This record gives sequence, C-alpha cells and structure tokens, in this order.
Amino acid sequence: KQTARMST
Amino acid sequence: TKQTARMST
Amino acid sequence: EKIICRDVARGYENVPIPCVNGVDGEPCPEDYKYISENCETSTMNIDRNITHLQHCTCVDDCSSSNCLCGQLSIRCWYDKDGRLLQEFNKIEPPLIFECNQACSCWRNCKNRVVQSGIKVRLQLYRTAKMGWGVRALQTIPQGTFICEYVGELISDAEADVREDDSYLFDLDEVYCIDARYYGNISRFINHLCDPNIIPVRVFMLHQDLRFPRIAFFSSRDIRTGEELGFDYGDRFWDIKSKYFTCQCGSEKCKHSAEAIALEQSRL
Amino acid sequence: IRTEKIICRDVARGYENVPIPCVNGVDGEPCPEDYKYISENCETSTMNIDRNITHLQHCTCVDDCSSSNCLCGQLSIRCWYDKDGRLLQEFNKIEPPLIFECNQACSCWRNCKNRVVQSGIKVRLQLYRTAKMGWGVRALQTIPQGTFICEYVGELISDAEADVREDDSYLFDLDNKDGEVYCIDARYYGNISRFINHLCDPNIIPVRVFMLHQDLRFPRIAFFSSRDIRTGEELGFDYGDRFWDIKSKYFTCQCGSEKCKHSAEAIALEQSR
Ligand SMILES: C[S@@+](CC[C@H](N)C(=O)[O-])C[C@H]1O[C@@H](n2cnc3c(N)ncnc32)[C@H](O)[C@@H]1O
Ligand SMILES: C[S@@+](CC[C@H](N)C(=O)[O-])C[C@H]1O[C@@H](n2cnc3c(N)ncnc32)[C@H](O)[C@@H]1O
Ligand SMILES: [Zn+2]
Ligand SMILES: [Zn+2]
Ligand SMILES: [Zn+2]
Ligand SMILES: [Zn+2]
Ligand SMILES: [Zn+2]
Ligand SMILES: [Zn+2]
Ligand SMILES: [Zn+2]
Ligand SMILES: [Zn+2]
Repeated sequence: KQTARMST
Repeated sequence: TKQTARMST
Repeated sequence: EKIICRDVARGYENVPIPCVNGVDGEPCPEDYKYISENCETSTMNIDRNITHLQHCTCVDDCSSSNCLCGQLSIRCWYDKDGRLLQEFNKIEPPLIFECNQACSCWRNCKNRVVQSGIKVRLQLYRTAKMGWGVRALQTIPQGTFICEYVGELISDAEADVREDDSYLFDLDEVYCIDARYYGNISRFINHLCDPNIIPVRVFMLHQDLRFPRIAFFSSRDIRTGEELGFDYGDRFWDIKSKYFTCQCGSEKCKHSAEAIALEQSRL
Repeated sequence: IRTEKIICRDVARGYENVPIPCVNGVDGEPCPEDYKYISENCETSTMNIDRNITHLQHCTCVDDCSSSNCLCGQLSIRCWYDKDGRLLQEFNKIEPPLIFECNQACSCWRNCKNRVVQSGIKVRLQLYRTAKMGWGVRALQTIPQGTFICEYVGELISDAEADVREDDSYLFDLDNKDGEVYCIDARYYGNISRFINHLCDPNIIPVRVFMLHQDLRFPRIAFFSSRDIRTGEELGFDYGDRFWDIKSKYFTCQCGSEKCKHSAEAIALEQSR
C-alpha cells in the first residue's frame, strides 16, 4: 500500500 | 389526512 | 398492590422503571422489545457526517447567549438545573439543538439535558380505564425532562399500512416513530385532555432534520403518584374516535363519547 | 530540573467514564490540540453501515449470559470474558477471534457478562510526554492480564481514501484483505488510543469487536492487556509490518527493548545479513 497502516 | 392515526408535537 | 417487574427497561435506562398492577390480573406487558434508543428496520441513512453538525466554540459551560447551539433555537431554553424556562412556548415548541460531539464544550455543559437521559423515578402501572399507564414516584418541577418517545423509525408510506396505529408518532414526506414492536417506557404514556407533559423536537448527535428526537417535559409541577400524560392531538383522535373514545375523565375532555355526540349536535 | 506539569485535567472533556489527564515533565510542548477528541467513531462521508435491528444475531438468554447456550458467546466459539470482564487466560493472543457482544436485540439485561467493551473505559490512564516518542499513554494503576483498556476510535474511511491521506501516523486497517475494506484514521478525530506508541515488547493487543451492529466491514478495535501491567508502565502495541515497511524510511523505533525489531541497529544488521 501507499500509506502506513497499523493492523492486527 | 392519513390512513393511520398519528401522535404529534 | 403487587410489584410485578423490577425494571421493564432491563437496565437500559439510567434508573430502573418498575411495573405494578393493583387493578386487575393483567400480567406485565411483553408483546414488544424494550429499546432505549431509536432503531431502524430499513435503509434510512441518517446523516451522521460529523462535518454537517452545527457546533459551538464555547470554552465555558454554554450558559452564555453567545453559544451558537443555543442561538439555533433563538436561545437555550434550559435553566441552570436542566429545566425549560418558565417562558418556553408550550403550545408551539421550538426545535432544540443540544450540544454535540463537534462542539468545543465539555460533556457536562448546560445544553445537554435530553442526551443525558432519564433522571426521574417513573412507574409503569395499571390504570382503571385506559390500560397501562405511566406515573411519577416523586415530585417533578415544571420543565423537567421526563423521557424520550423511542421506537422504530419508519417512512410515511410504511406508517400508512401499519395494522396497529396506537403507537405512531409523526416527526414533523414526514417520517414516524412506531413504538408498537420496539419502544421504551414512553409507549405507555396515555392521552390526557388535561396534560402535564409536552413533546419537544430535539437534535443531539446528528442534525438530520427528517429525524428529530421526541423529548417529553413536564408542562407544570407534578405531584408524586400523578399519571403522566400528553395531548396526542387531532391527527390521532380524528382517526381513532371511530374505534374508541377518551376515558381521561376530565371535565375539559374534548374526546369522550359525550363531547363528540354534543359536537355532532352542530345545527 | 524540569517539573512535571499537569497541562490538561481531561483530554476527553468529560466524554469518558473517567478523566484522562495530560502531563509533561520532559519539554515545553503544550497539550496537543491539533485534533478533535471523540469518544466514538465518526463518519465524514456516507458509510451505509448496516444498522437494521432485525439483521442482528442475538441471544435468547434469561441468565446473565454466562451459560454455553448464549448464541452471542457461540458466535466466537465461546464468551471469552470471565465474571470480572477479563479475557480468559486461554484467549488466543496471537490470532484473536471476533468478539460478538450482546446488543439491543438480545433478551438479556444491560449488565449481562457479555458487554465489556460497550461499557467503556474503566482503568485510569494518563497522557504524558515521553523522552523519545512524543506523547504516549501510561497506566496510573495495576492492570491484570485480559482487561479492556480502550478502543481505537477515529474517522472511518475507505481503503482508497486511506491511500491518499497525507499524514499516515494514525491509520488502523480494519481488515487485512483486498477489496471493500475500511480504515480508522485518528489523525483529525480520535480518542486517547491515538497516543498509544508502538512497542516491540507490547503489553496490549487489538481485538475486533461487534456491539450495536454486526456489519462485518466495520469491526471496532478494542485493546486488552496481554499481561499484567504495572503502575506507571507505558502502554503499547505492535503496529505491525504494514506500518514499519513504510515508516522505517522516515524514523526508526525508539522503544529501547532488547527484543526491538525496528531500531536503526536491528534494521542495519538485517540489511547486512
Ligand atoms: C400509546 S398507547 C398507550 C399505552 C396503552 N394504554 C397500553 O396499555 O399499552 C395508546 C393507546 O392507549 C389507549 N389510550 C391512551 N389514552 C387513552 C385515553 N385518553 N382514552 C382511552 N384510551 C386511551 C388506547 O388504546 C390508545 O390507542
Ligand atoms: C499513533 S501515533 C502515537 C502518538 C505520538 N507519539 C504522538 O506524539 O502523537 C504514532 C506515531 O508516534 C511515533 N511513534 C510511535 N511509536 C514509536 C516508536 N516505537 N518509535 C518511534 N516513534 C514512535 C511515530 O511518529 C508514529 O508515526
Ligand atoms: Zn456552547
Ligand atoms: Zn455546550
Ligand atoms: Zn454546542
Ligand atoms: Zn379526555
Ligand atoms: Zn446471552
Ligand atoms: Zn447478554
Ligand atoms: Zn446476546
Ligand atoms: Zn522497538
């Protein structure tokens, strides 16, 4: 993806 | 008017 | 006489609402689902966009005339204790815009009465002539918030084909609240031709004008044990008088079999 | 010696069950006010969340919902909450299940055993200034393993919208898969969880939870303690590689743990072999 994402 | 009864402010 | 349910709301309200019956053998009514907030049974798309909320910038307790939220009803109509001002228009009430999650103010500001819920002790009880009713178990000063008319949101067109039209409250292409299958304690408040509460349209977490929320407030000081009741209005009685007439027993009664018979003698 | 100052009595402005104060004993930074505190998720475009009350799976319990006959419990194999509202010791802390709490369609009461997250914040937390990681949140009390801490609250946005957001420090993906998936952005609108830092040695875990609706596109993100937490400890979770694979170019981890996987040193060493 293009942006950072917190995720489980 | 309407078919059913309606309470109102 | 007998205490038959310790809390009809099953802990959903701020306080318990007991039910008693000292009149007859009718058991606690359970042919509905108690809900504390309005529910949806079709696609309504209530506008909850936070950026559509008009909101204030107050850094005090929103007790000043500069509160933008107050100004949306010409002024805030709540006094310092959360009660409608003496001069509030009880016949054609204004629309009340409470403060909301976009406002800069705190949760305890002075313009948040309805959203903070039920505070007065109420009882569901069996009446003599009008089935189940709601009464006060304390004294209630004039202007005190009592409860909201909570139920199932439906369209006008759905409201026209509902088989049971005893629990429909018009919001204003109008929408309706039907408390038949889903509702709260307000579903049990009866019509009085001598009323002690009034319905007021209120906005809180959203400002979708199709879906005002219906708040009851006391229109006078109420004594412990008094039945609560409002004027259902002519959109109700014009249709319902065909099936039954008013049993409120007031000398001002406008909807009894007698009053209608006397009025037909219009010649 | 710089004094610790109390700079906000309650960053939640009365919206939580408890106050959440803010202190600073490190530098001159005043209380952060570049965002809007909200206690519940918000929308800024139409999400058409399924709120139809008749779509709810719901239980027929007349207990406090502690039996194995609670349909709500069964929807996550069993109810994972103990008599005090804490996750059972056997809870899968690596791949947590989806939790379905009881709702308005259930026959049970509001104080049944399957309503923890919907009852809100109960532990005492504090926003404070850390040495190296800006603002963080710490505990003001001991917190036993399995206790609900707070929800990750913010602005619900689409995956495509998340892909064009300028600030990507507060994006939490609700689902890891392709397709019609959503994200919470806590940059502009958020609650206390927006300030929780990454730790390579975490003490809280995110768990997907359903409460007033069961639209599977919009789980709510509940943090629970993954171990007993001591008074004064900073709270932290593992943000994951979908974060660090992008962010490591801009900054590196300052958590200071021997197990750190994202410090300049851990990264430089991996680059070597
Ligand atoms: C909204 S419900 C109120 C609760 C109702 N008494 C009950 O037992 O469910 C409205 C219905 O209550 C009864 N009712 C309410 N006020 C009345 C009145 N003033 N006279 C006669 N019946 C009344 C009628 O059956 C009316 O259709
Ligand atoms: C969700 S915010 C956390 C609150 C933030 N520290 C603040 O002052 O608002 C995430 C951002 O905080 C910083 N951060 C969080 N964990 C970090 C860590 N382990 N090392 C360095 N910076 C961290 C990064 O700037 C990251 O993009
Ligand atoms: Zn204001
Ligand atoms: Zn206010
Ligand atoms: Zn306001
Ligand atoms: Zn009457
Ligand atoms: Zn149950
Ligand atoms: Zn339950
Ligand atoms: Zn349930
Ligand atoms: Zn680290």
